[PDB]
Amino acid sequence: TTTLAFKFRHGVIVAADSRATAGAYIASQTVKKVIEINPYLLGTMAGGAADCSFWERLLARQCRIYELRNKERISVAAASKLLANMVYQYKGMGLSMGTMICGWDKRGPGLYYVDSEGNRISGATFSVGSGSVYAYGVMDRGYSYDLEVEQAYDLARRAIYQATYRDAYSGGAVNLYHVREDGWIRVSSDNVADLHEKYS
Amino acid sequence: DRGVNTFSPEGRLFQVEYAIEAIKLGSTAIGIQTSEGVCLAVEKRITSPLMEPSSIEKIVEIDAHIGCAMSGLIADAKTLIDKARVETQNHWFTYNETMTVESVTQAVSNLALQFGEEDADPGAMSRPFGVALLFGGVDEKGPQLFHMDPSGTFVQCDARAIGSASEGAQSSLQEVYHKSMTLKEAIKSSLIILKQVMEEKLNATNIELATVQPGQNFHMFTKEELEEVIKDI
Amino acid sequence: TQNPMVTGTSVLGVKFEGGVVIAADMLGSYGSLARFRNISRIMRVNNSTMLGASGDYADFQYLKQVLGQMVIDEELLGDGHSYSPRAIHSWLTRAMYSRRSKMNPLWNTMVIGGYADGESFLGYVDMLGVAYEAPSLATGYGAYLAQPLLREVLEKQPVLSQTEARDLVERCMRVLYYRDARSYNRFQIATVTEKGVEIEGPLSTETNWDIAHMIS
Amino acid sequence: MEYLIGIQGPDYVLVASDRVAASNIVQMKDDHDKMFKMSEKILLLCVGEAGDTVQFAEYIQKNVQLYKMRNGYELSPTAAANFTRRNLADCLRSRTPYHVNLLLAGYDEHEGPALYYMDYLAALAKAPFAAHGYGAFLTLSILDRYYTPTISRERAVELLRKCLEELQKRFILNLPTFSVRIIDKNGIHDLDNISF
Amino acid sequence: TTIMAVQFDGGVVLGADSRTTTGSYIANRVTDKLTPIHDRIFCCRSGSAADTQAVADAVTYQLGFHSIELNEPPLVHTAASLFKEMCYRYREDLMAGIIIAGWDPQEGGQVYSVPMGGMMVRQSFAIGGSGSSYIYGYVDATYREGMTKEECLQFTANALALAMERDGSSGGVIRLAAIAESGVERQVLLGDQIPKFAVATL
Amino acid sequence: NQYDNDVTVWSPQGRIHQIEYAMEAVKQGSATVGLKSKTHAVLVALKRAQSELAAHQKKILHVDNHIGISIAGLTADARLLCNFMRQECLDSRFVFDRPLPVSRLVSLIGSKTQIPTQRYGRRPYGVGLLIAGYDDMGPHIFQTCPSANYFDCRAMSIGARSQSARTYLERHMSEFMECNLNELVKHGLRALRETLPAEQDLTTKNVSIGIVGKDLEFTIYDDDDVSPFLEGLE
Amino acid sequence: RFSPYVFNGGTILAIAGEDFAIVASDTRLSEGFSIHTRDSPKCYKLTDKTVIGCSGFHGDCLTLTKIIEARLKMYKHSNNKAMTTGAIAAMLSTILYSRRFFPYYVYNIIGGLDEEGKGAVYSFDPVGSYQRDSFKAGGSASAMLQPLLDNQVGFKNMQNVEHVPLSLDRAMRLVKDVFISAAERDVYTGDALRICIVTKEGIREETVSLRKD
Amino acid sequence: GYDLSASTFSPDGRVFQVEYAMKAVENSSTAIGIRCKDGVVFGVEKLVLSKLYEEGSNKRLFNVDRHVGMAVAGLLADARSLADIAREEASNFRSNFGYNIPLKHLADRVAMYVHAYTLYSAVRPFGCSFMLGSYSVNDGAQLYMIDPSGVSYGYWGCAIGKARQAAKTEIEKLQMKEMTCRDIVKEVAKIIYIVHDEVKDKAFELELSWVGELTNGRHEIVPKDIREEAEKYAKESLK
Amino acid sequence: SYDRAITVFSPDGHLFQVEYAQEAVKKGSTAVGVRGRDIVVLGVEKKSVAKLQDERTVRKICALDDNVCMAFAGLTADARIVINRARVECQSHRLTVEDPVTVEYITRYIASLKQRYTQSNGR
Ligand SMILES: *[C@@](O)([C@H](CC(C)C)NC(=O)[C@H](CO)NC(=O)CCCCC(C)C)[C@@](C)(O)CO
Ligand SMILES: *[C@@](O)([C@H](CC(C)C)NC(=O)[C@H](CO)NC(=O)CCCCC(C)C)[C@@](C)(O)CO
Ligand SMILES: [Cl-]
Ligand SMILES: [Cl-]
Ligand SMILES: [Cl-]
Ligand SMILES: [Cl-]
Ligand SMILES: [Cl-]
Ligand SMILES: [Cl-]
Ligand SMILES: [Cl-]
Ligand SMILES: [Cl-]
Ligand SMILES: [Cl-]
Ligand SMILES: [Cl-]
Ligand SMILES: [Cl-]
Ligand SMILES: [Cl-]
Ligand SMILES: [Cl-]
Ligand SMILES: [Cl-]
Ligand SMILES: [Cl-]
Ligand SMILES: [Cl-]
Ligand SMILES: [Cl-]
Ligand SMILES: [Cl-]
Ligand SMILES: [K+]
Ligand SMILES: [K+]
Ligand SMILES: [Mg+2]
Ligand SMILES: [Mg+2]
Ligand SMILES: [Mg+2]
Repeated sequence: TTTLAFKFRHGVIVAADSRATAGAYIASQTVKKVIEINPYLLGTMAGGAADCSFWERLLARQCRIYELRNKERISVAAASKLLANMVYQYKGMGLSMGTMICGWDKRGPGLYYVDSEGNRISGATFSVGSGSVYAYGVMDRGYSYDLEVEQAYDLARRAIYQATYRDAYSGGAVNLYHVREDGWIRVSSDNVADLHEKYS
Repeated sequence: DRGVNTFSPEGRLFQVEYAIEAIKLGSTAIGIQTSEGVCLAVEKRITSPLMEPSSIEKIVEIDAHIGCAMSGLIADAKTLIDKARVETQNHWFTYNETMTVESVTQAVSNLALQFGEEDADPGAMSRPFGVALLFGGVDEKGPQLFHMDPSGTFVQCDARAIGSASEGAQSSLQEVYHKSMTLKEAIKSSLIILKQVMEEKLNATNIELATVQPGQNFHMFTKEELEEVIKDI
Repeated sequence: TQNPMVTGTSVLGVKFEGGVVIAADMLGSYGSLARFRNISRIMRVNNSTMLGASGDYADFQYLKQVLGQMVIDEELLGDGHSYSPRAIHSWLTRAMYSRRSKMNPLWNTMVIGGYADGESFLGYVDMLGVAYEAPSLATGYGAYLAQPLLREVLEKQPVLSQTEARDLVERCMRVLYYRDARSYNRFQIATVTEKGVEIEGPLSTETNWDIAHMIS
Repeated sequence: MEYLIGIQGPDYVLVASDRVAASNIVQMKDDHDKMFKMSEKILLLCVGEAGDTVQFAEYIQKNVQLYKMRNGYELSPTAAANFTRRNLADCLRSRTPYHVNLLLAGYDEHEGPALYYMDYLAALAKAPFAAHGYGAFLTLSILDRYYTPTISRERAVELLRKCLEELQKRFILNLPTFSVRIIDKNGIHDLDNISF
Repeated sequence: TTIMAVQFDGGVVLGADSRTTTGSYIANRVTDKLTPIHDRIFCCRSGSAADTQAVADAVTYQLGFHSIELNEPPLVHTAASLFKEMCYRYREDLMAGIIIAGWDPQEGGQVYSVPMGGMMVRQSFAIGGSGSSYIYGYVDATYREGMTKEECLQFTANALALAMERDGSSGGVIRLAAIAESGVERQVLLGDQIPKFAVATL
Repeated sequence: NQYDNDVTVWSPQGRIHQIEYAMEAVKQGSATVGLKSKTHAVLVALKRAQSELAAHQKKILHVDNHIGISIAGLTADARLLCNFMRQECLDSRFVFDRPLPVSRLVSLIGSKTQIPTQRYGRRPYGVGLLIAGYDDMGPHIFQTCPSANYFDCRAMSIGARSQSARTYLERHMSEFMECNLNELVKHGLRALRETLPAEQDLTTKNVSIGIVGKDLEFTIYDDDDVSPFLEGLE
Repeated sequence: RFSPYVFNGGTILAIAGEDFAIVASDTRLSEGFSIHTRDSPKCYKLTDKTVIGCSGFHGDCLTLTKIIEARLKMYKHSNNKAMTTGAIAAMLSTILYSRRFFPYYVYNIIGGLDEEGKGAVYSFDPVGSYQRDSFKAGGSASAMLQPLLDNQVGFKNMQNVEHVPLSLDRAMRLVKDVFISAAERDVYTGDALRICIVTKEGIREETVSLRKD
Repeated sequence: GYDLSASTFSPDGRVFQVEYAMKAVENSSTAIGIRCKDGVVFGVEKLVLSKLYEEGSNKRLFNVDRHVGMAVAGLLADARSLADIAREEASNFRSNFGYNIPLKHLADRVAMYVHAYTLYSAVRPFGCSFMLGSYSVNDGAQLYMIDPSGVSYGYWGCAIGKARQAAKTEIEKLQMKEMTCRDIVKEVAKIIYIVHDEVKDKAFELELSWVGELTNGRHEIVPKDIREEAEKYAKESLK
Repeated sequence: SYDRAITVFSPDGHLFQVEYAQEAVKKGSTAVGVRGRDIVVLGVEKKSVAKLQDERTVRKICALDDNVCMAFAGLTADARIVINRARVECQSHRLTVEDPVTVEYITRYIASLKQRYTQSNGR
């Protein structure tokens, strides 16, 4: 798995590969690792697939209850905190989860890293998963808060691509999302084999 | 004085009968089911011009496809509404599908006779809920309106009024309802009826109105949209 | 049971036209010691059903107590319904699975035989809740030494007579006595038909030791 | 890996903490804050195991704030330190121990400045200066060498900077920036980050 | 430990060595391992001294109460069942190999084994404890159907003496008990009274 | 009077007024009829509608493939008891892989419903059931009461004006065992129709039907699906 | 160390068509180096529109299928309609996760019709991770089956071929071929192949003989 | 008032709630038991309150263990609850002690459970009386009766319900110590017909069961043909 | 534990305990609130005067959190329980949401606490 996200002038970019593995067996090349929590909030999945899917689906349930009870959208801070408080109780029991909670609320673009070890942190850019080290290198050398929208899409796509190249455990397709002030949009799905053709 | 689970000689639970009488102290609410959607309309019953009318909420969203109108002891309705919300979200979580209006109503109705003072937990429910509810929504059966009262009896209705003037309002509903009636006709009819039965002069701030349609999610009418419908009425 | 103590070896079973036969030796071993040499490892459950158990004998006695009491409870009602062999096999699967899932197994492998409504029933349940049905079964070393002979006969002739099934079981018991170091040459044969359940024993196989003089 | 330091002078306490959140071989955040405001004149600096650190500190913080709301006035630094200690020690042998190391800095109207050191076992010590983390091994002797009890706040910031420069020179970890705050009669003040 | 019991027509004979060990130290050289559970029901104890004492005390209590309630002497089979229930239920926490023997008016002399693990089986005669390994052959060759009380006592004393000679973990004196309708007769064989069989010198 | 508020208080005549009062809840429900032949068990129920614009209350409920019920009395008590029945049936299939015999399920109801009649501050169940089932002993109709008593029936009716239905069923019960399914359901409908005011008739809006038998899992017929059974009451 | 698990073998397969689903499995039940029985299918009918294939630890397969059966009836009782294929899949995910810390040692594949009448396949890991697939192999020989299906149904690594819709007849031929190939190499796969075909008309059954060694 | 709780004595030392429960038994139709040379026979006058009921409905005779029958009068839901208590007690006894519960001990254990419901405002007394019958070679024939107060005694002959006294006076005419179960069934049927008030309650079924040497110590329904012969004998004897 | 049903319905749909609780409020000191444009004001009557009272110790206006306060009328001991419960809840909200409560949030909380004490055994 490789997933990344970053905040910039025009919101937050979110991207992932689509591979799943069981040991060295490739179990799938078509996994959706970006989950739609609501129309203005996405979660990303790295680590144990059942663990990420279950706990992010439960997060989605809780955010929706919150919205019905309070008559307003949950903030990115509060959503990431709910997730952290849920998993904290299970530390040491073998959950494996690394997620980015990505939205736009009253404080503007929002991005939090949350994991099964108990970490919860806000920041400008993150990458998570076995391929993250490779994605960080390319993302870091191209990132700017003032990236134009199309340049931001190019960077995210290229960083995941390069991770799929070096990391045996990442591959398939690169799926890209953009969180904007009025909601997230799905921007593209590009098979890594087609990107290979293009970048050479 | 007798216990809360005592039957009368006619085979009714005193507490439930008394809770049903509390519904008559509530403001009037109306529900109408058409093939184009359901509408819910309720009298706010403003008691001072200093009160903020938007703080009276007698129609609530349960989920995107389900609304609920209430009458009686409104504070009692909060735990029922929250149970409805939690149940529809649980059903979504578990089954990845929307819960039917009938199923939501059933889940809530199973709370109804769960009161008493020597079966249950250290401070469980001491009495029934003094509330009646209209659940209006859309599922794969199409548009649907269900009524529930403090006995835990629930039933589908084509049109139904509850609260103080429900006799009255129910009679006018028999007169105007027809199976092929449009939603816009149903909306007008329910405001005409509220207008008759209300003690105050009806206007765009002392009523609430909501719809659910096959196309479209739960929608509370704004002041401006109520004013438009009020012109004809 | 975490650690089995007195144990029984193989149980065999085979379907025949009009019934089922099961067989088991009469030995409770304590490690290698042939300690209790006259114990029955077969239970009549009710008129249509019988059970044979390998593994821990105390755990078998517990199951016999529980299952015996369940049949009695049912007979008290006098209502025209009885547990079928399939129902008893189902119950047993649940009980073993449940005890496995508490990390406290009943340390047994069982063979349930029955006859009800014109159909022979033969089912297996192990200590983990692995259960299935088949035309012949054999637990323990019987799975290696007896089951190959049972299945080879059944392939040439899937429908056996009672006397053919009985002779085949005796041949398997002989092999087990030759080759299983926890076996014993005193066994019971139980049969279920239309008429009910009959348990015969103590029985012995003839043996041949001519090969003792064929070494030089 | 996490560094905390405190230096108490005559009428103030100066504190600093690194701003790195790390994971495996990478810094994942370079502007991390390890300080928690408990009250107008109290900071709790908390490091240790992920999850435990924030969970523990925020629980203490909410309860210190609750005490204020219930009573109309704040806990003293010393009372807050002992409260913190009671909670940590009570959890030590429970099903939910918290693996955290702390400094508590404060200023009391009547007692003046205070700096308290606590380890994960919940031993509590008052000190004129202190530090936590592997970086403490390289900086405590620099503090022993140059600290005096009448040290002015300027010189405390210079002394602090000597410690932080020593980590740049000699420590194997990349800790390039630090949060710095001071507490005195007028509350908690943010100073400029010290960065390399 | 070596323990033994034998059925005859009208009663039972029980026997035990008298050695309690920790490792290879003898903590009691004259232990009484035959404990009365009711007027005509005894148990022979092997395994953990703590466990078998606790269990025997508990069964004595249960059987006593049961007996007063029914207003009748208890069945030997009932005593064995109570041992079995406790030894089976707590099989993971006990180290107990028990023989229950006695007399009742309904079934006469009876011997039951409750070995470790908590199974229960009636037998003509039973042996247990670690020393019993060394006398399986002896008892199998010497047992005869229809032995008198006096023959059961000799058979028991002989078996126990042989076990005690070979098993480091058994020894001391031989305690015997005979139980019948008329009551319980206990005795001790010591020193020169213990049956003797030469060491086979050249 | 001093004897009628607590289910734990015997009257000086050896009666328990709270149980008798609970039975009035069933006598005031809308009528339902149950009957059987050699091969099928049928339930027929009149549904009461609050207003002209209400659906009509469900009266017939699925319990398992081989068992269904018709209710009279407090609806919330009916659901609680129906959920207990469903769970007992599921348990039996889970454990034994076979249907729970109908007479055993009814025993479980008797035992469950008796308990609150003997404890202070509890109340009887205010519901009566007709139970239709099919098992190895053939078709069954059972009746359960708030007293926790139950009855094995050739046919039965409970609820308002059910005396008329019972009189019809006695009159024709020698015919039931040999009836084909259509004949048997017709008999159920004619019995139920005796409970109605002279003006009013059986319609597709007010009749609900439940059927189970040798070849047929428990099935509920409502609205347009009852029309085949109502036409030819000739 | 009592182990509460044992591996009992079994290979499963499901394929989604435009108006059909196939679910297939071998019928061998094994343990260690032995065969328990040659006639133990791994497919279970859930509704008229949905079949589930289960392999792994047989004790868990049996338990889990009985749980699913009870839950389908509970749903039908509370909601007044049969569970859809998608809703069964979502529910199974939660049942598996409820044993996250003592898992069901079961590989599950659901095959059925979705609400538009189209073929649907859902595949699961033991703790309830799942997704919709076009086709999927599971169990003992899955690594042997999956690549050929990738190639022949997915058209992967092929140039100059029309991506035509999968006919039932070709899907059937593929299913038999891959199990025959698996029976050559996986010691656990053998005896017979059981195939269930789900269409709007119902569920029908074919069986094909495999090698018995 | 002094009669509302089983935890309140009246000024004369009575517990009226227990007396009221006894009145429920005394309103019920009659059940009898008779011990004889080789067993125990039970008979019940079972009032048929509707012709719509199946033959067999609302049995008042139960098997509580394979060797133990139970015959009841009073509130039938209470009686069934007690039969379940008796069954659990017999089952638990077999599990714990390893043999069939002796009748007397079973009677005493269930009687103490009945008795526990006569002390408290929290619960009410059982509205039922019941007989327990068994036979074995070792213990012979035994017949016990237990009432709502929890008193338990053994009997040669016993009757409960509304024609109790009339039944007892007929039972006293039999030399039951010297008769067999096969002889006694006819006399049980006869006595039920005698005490049945054919004017006041119109229709009844005779229910018969027995346990004895002839059933090998198993409690069983009397076979249909023997019941019909006993009824025919009883009816013609009424003449 | 004491499980008596205390608040029950009476004929005509009344909850008498609740009506009697409202009588308690009506005998409390007057309290008034006005919502300004960018200020909010609370004022309350009296209660006793009494020269020997320490004034600080009997205020009827109370901070719940930094951005929320309340006044009450009725039983002052009861009010102290409600106030402390609401103060705890304001700190949970900050803890789990990282924003201060809205006034409506804490109101809704206090109201549902009150509602629960009209429908729970023993209270
Ligand atoms: C990813 O972290 C990936 C993310 C996940 C959301 C798909 N994780 C996995 O693939 C994990 C790695 O162990 N695999 C599973 O949870 C089991 C998946 C299905 C197995 C079959 C038996 C159905 C990466 C980097 O680990 C992917 O390689
Ligand atoms: C016996 O089994 C004997 C029987 C016992 C009931 C007296 N068992 C023992 O002596 C056992 C060890 O097996 N010893 C104890 O339980 C220790 C008691 C005292 C402990 C302290 C001294 C530490 C034989 C064969 O084991 C006797 O050797
Ligand atoms: Cl994809
Ligand atoms: Cl919430
Ligand atoms: Cl952060
Ligand atoms: Cl990963
Ligand atoms: Cl109303
Ligand atoms: Cl033996
Ligand atoms: Cl047997
Ligand atoms: Cl000892
Ligand atoms: Cl042993
Ligand atoms: Cl032993
Ligand atoms: Cl020993
Ligand atoms: Cl010694
Ligand atoms: Cl009704
Ligand atoms: Cl009702
Ligand atoms: Cl009744
Ligand atoms: Cl009725
Ligand atoms: Cl009487
Ligand atoms: Cl509360
Ligand atoms: K020795
Ligand atoms: K193979
Ligand atoms: Mg921890
Ligand atoms: Mg111990
Ligand atoms: Mg082979």
